[PDB]
Amino acid sequence: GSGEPREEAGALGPAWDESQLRSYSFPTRPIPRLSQSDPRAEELIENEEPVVLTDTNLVYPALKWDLEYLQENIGNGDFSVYSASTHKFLYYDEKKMANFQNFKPRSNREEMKFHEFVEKLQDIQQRGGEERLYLQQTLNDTVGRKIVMDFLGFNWNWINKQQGKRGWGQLTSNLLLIGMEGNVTPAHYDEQQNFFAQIKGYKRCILFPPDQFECLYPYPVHHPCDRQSQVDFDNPDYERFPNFQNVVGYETVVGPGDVLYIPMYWWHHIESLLNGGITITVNFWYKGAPTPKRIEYPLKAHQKVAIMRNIEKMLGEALGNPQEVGPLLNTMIKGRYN
Amino acid sequence: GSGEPREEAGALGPAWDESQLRSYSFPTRPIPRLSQSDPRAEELIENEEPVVLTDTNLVYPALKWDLEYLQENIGNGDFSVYSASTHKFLYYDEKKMANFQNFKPRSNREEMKFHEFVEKLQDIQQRGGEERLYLQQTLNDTVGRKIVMDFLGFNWNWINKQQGKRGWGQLTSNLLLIGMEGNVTPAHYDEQQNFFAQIKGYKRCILFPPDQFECLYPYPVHHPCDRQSQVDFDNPDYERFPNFQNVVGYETVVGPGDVLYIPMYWWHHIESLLNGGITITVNFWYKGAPTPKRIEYPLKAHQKVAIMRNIEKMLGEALGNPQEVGPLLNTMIKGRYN
Amino acid sequence: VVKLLLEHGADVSAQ
Amino acid sequence: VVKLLLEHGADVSAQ
Ligand SMILES: O=C(O)CNC(=O)C(=O)O
Ligand SMILES: O=C(O)CNC(=O)C(=O)O
Ligand SMILES: [Zn+2]
Ligand SMILES: [Zn+2]
Repeated sequence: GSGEPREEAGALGPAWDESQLRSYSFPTRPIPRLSQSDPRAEELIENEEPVVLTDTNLVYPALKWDLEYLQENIGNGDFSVYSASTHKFLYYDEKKMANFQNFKPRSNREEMKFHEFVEKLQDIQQRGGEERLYLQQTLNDTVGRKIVMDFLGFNWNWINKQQGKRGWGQLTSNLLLIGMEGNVTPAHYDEQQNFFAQIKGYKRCILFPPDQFECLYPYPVHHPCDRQSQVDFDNPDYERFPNFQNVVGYETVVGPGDVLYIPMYWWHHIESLLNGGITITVNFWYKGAPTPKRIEYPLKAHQKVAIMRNIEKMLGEALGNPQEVGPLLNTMIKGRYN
Repeated sequence: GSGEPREEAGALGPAWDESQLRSYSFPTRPIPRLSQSDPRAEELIENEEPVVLTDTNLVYPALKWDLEYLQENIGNGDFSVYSASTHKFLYYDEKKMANFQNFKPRSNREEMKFHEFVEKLQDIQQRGGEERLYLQQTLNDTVGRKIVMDFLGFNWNWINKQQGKRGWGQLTSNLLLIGMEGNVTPAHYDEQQNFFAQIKGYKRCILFPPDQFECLYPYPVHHPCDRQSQVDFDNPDYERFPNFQNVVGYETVVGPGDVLYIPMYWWHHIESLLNGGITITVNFWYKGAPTPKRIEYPLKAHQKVAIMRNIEKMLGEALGNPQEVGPLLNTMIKGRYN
Repeated sequence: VVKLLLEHGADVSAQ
Repeated sequence: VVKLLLEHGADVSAQ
């Protein structure tokens, strides 16, 4: 798992303990925790393999962030906040919510001001409410002067260098995530390179490599939950998803100042530790490097995923209706390829 | 089936009788037998539905053909002749025989002169041999002067008009087929429009429409038997091909002077009647009409087949190896689309 | 795209 | 062809 709980500086005791981690049916090895100066870490990023960097100072300035400081300086723009009656926040692509009407979301998005979120947070706390929230907002110009000072204080010199070394595309956005303890963003993968910077609280991150596609069972590309796993990690349906019993993960727990590199196309499960208080994180999404001129065989796992994704995309276009993708695909393999 | 056996002119009795037809597990309706002057026949071709035309005079000149006449005038070019130890002649695409080495053909092609074929035919006849032959050769310039007179005598005015009316492409070839009684070309489909002209002997033709794809189970596109059914019509494996129990066919028996229109992408099973003597046929293959500018939805069955075929073609190219088409496709649908 | 998917070969049962 | 199949989107878990 995440190895023995790290000890805080100043003999402040274990940062967190096992009882704070949820229980799952699969085994996991620990993700490496190295210094950005360590050549081994530079080797893991270059080979698009996860690695937790402990000293980057990527978001040094934000480490002082907490609800009061942000409400005070985050500005007056709107902030997306998802609601849930469960600890699981499954993502829903609203634009895709037309292809599937027999579908109803378990997480509602709601725009609101920062002070409204903090207060909404506080009400629940006192009235003993089981309801949960998760703020997920892209950072944009409409933020306070102090926050703009912090942002500019991030270690751009180090990250822009990584950007350069890996050939990545432009930085597409910085997502700010503030969630309640126990909150869980279920397994899924993103089509961008991600430098996950922990600011406040502790988060358990379980990753699975691209070649684990067959064990994770993503929803159909045209479905609102495209890029997410259909497997309930709390109650896995082995009859529908047999290969989930063969899934092996990479795990770790990040805290204030840790930067987790989540390679593009790598599956991730993120959970804010139980009873650890709220959590704050800011991610850095970069477009992947362009496809090389000469294709090398055998193809990489992530490339096959890219292919399967396009097949489903073209088929949905060609048939004129995503609902026909399934029946055509089955007809194509039944008694022919299976 | 093929309706009541037609009666020959001059009270020559039934042309053929039921006992000459093999037995199969599926039901069939009879293909329509109309006059080329009948508007209903023009309606069936326009809607790409089979129809047997009785008066076209398409190959009037060849009706006098028989082994002696051809050996005498067919010329001295080479003639492809397939050998078989069974009554079934499954087609094999030699260029594709590298992607599958765990494969060995049941029909051998052998080049030879026409007189060699006739004599090979005769030897078997006397020595009681169970071995079977099937001559299948494209007609080309290296043929006799008399045969060139016949060919030119075909009813080009009628067929070139059909070519025009349907928007078809150029005539790609004329296949000459001479086979022994009992010979069977198993179910498969061609990517061209076909006007099947019977010259000598009787042939039973069982067709299945394009939408029957799911019940016929064609081999993978990269396999040597691409475009053929994996179902043994004599011993159907219902465990591997369950939907074959839902197959319904269109049937008929053509004789000297009948022209069967086999629409492109329509499945066909051809069998020379048992104990009816050798059979002679000449087909006319035309490229289909180009794809219309505006695509109309819902898509036609044959169009979906075209799509499935391309998917398998691109996937085989993209993965760098046709052997990986299957595993990628299964991985794409297991627990996702099925 | 879809037109390309639509496009067909001209393979026949002839070597 | 294959390069096109290879080409990827940039969809993230963000509405
Ligand atoms: O932080 C979370 O809860 C979820 N984060 C991500 O999915 C991500 O950064 O890609
Ligand atoms: O005549 C035969 O035995 C087989 N003919 C065909 O498959 C055809 O004309 O398309
Ligand atoms: Zn054919
Ligand atoms: Zn993510």
